Amino acid sequence: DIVMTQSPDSLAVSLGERATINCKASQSVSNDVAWYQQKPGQPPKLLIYYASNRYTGVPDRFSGSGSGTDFTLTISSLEAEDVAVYYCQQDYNSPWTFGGGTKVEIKRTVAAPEIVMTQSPATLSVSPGERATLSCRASESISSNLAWYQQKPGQAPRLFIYTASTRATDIPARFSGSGSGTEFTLTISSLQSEDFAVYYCQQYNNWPSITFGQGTRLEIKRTVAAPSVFIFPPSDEQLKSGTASVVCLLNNFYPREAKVQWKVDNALQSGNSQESVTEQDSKDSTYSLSSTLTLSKADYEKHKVYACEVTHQGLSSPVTKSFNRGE
Amino acid sequence: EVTLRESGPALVKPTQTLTLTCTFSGFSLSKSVMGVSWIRQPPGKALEWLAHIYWDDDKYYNPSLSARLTISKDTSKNQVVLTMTNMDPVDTATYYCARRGIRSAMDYWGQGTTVTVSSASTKGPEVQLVQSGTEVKKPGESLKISCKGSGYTVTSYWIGWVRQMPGKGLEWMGFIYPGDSETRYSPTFQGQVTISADKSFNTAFLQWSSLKASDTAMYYCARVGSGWYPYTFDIWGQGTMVTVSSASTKGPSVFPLAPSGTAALGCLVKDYFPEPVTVSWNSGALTSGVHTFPAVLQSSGLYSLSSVVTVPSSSLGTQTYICNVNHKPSNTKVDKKVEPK
Amino acid sequence: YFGKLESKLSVIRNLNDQVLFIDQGNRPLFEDMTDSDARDNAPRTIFIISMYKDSQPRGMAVTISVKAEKISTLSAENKIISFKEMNPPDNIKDTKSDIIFFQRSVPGHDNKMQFESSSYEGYFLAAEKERDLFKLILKKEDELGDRSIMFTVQNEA
Ligand SMILES: [Cl-]
Repeated sequence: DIVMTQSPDSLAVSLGERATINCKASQSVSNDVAWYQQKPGQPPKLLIYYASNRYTGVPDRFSGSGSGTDFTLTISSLEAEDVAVYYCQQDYNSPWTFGGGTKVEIKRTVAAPEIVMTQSPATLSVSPGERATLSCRASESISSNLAWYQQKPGQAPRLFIYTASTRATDIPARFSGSGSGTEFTLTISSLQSEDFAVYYCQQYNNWPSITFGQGTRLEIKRTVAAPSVFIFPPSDEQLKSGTASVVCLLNNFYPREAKVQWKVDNALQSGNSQESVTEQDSKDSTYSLSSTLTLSKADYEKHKVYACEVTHQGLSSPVTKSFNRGE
Repeated sequence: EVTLRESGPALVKPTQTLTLTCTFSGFSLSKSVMGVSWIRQPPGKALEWLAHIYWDDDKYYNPSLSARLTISKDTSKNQVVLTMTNMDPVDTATYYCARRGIRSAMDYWGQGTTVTVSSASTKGPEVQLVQSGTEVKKPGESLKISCKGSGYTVTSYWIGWVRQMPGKGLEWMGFIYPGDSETRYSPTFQGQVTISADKSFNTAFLQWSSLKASDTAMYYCARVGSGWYPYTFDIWGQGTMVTVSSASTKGPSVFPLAPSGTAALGCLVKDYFPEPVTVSWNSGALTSGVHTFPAVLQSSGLYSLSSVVTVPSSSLGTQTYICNVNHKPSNTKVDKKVEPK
Repeated sequence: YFGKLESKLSVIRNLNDQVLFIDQGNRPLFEDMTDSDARDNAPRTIFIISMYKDSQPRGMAVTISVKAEKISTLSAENKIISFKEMNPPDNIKDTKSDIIFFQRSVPGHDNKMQFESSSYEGYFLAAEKERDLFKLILKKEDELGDRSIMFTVQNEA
């Protein structure tokens, strides 16, 4: 089939200005191209036929040009009523085909510089049953035009507070927002397990010009817990692939800060490992970390001692776990 | 004056046949050189020409749909009928009849009739936004994602699009008023994306003409409150995950993390693309002490993940441990027994 | 331009004969109440409808207000319903205003009133159900003319 390609997808031109829109046919279509205008809730309306012929009753500001492959629709002086989607169509060969459309918009007056929202601290460690105080600062006065959203891992944000101090639908009384002008606070009293999440503030002082803060993550404070360290040599199955992965597990620790060092025959490994950390555990409030050292089989076979050294607040001195290849 | 008017069922069940009628005035099919076409407009897609009729039974069909299409004329009636066989949800669209006049272009069009091809009702009448599925694309490809509203007057509330880069915050991209397609782009996203809507289908869209790897993010659509919670985002869609990468689909290699009070064992799910992969232990029977880690993206462009379990050291040798790995994108399912070497 | 001519205490009922009322977070709702219940639930159910003289009749120009601790006026800015903390001004400059609504009788429907936003032509106040609760919104109604645009206004001195 012939493919009609329209560009751009959207065009913004100031009122009384010239709007030019393009259509490229994938094969020659001679001059058998039409242009249509479409507005919401309405069918397409014919503007141009045979590339350049203005349909009866169509204003003189619309004109069409092109032959063979490249086609153009021009609005000489954009009017408010010209805001619509414009489609090209070819009649040269069956099946008759249409382009994807170009939306034409009015170029708006350049918006005032965005209000910057600053949230503090970036992370908050607080105990269940205690009180958390989340801060929000606006770069200029936003009156009471502020909202608070909570966001849990793998979920969309949810509105908690609107107009700086009013709670949304089914928001517990323990949540309380306050502030006006420039300084804002979200206070969460008697913290429950479900309250630990990321919280974003959003200003809407002069909507549509909205901005969000970068958020504050609220994590469970619990007693220091040293990790249980385990080292895993590569399997023989993997070795056949010409690659060797060595895995180091740091199981159920607290706080999140942990450091892993890889050593191959006492040579410190740098830039050849990757790690990932789990979300805070729902039962014990701990973290776990997994680090993988990648080596070619040839490098793996050339060495003997494989070690991962672990530094954590819960350990008085680093914990090393190792194996000798072959043993 | 010349008018075309279409009529037909709003709803058609899958596999059933759709029958649409075009009643026209101001010209005769038999006594003229004019013709009548059927053209559909799927929400968020190009206009698609289906079938054309000229007197006397000179019928033309879209080659891709010919098998399911029948354009006809009742010899008496001022009507053109379309029958479309074996209806599928992909056939959901606004169906128009249009007149091909003396200028060869479609000079007159009907008001349009929306046709919905749906199995049955599932989820409602709650206020919600439902976004289209996970997207995995190559750089330079174009992409259009959707957000369908239901349980409220979708036409009458602004919908916003929000970007969330991995591990980052919320960035407002733009708003759209579905009733009239009025748009308000963020200065950051103005000219980078196009926001649009299909009023009849209560759907808003976000699109890119040429994707970049830096477009990799979670995209949310959200309703802007009116009356209650004005100007806030009061309702959110579940999000559409978009991945832009030059990497190609590849199922993982599953490797044991062979064990040694407490013992640790696991599986290494290596070199797959794209995300996600699901990992289970003992067909769901083992959950206590399990840690399935976030995947890491390697320099190769492939992901790698590990799933570990801490078990009683006495259980090894007696208790069997299997990790069940499923990578739906490549249709790779692996059950790997993990035992002391 | 507009100039305040008088205010009036009023109970606004929707098509289901439910009373409009504003709570703590300026949240408009519709509830089944008798007029005595509405007087008893004042000042959440009693609206101050200020009538204005218009330099261009379209026809009855009205602002709709409610007194909590302070006075808040019904606004239609950006096609969004909100109650801004302010008093209906004695005089408004332009022919269009976010707070000005044209109140008219609904043709062929004895005593029913419709409120068109002066800022957005063809956009009327209407009532929609949000699963269980009925709520107030702005909606384009010159094509649909939904029954939900029909309100009755009862005086309460
Ligand atoms: Cl028009």
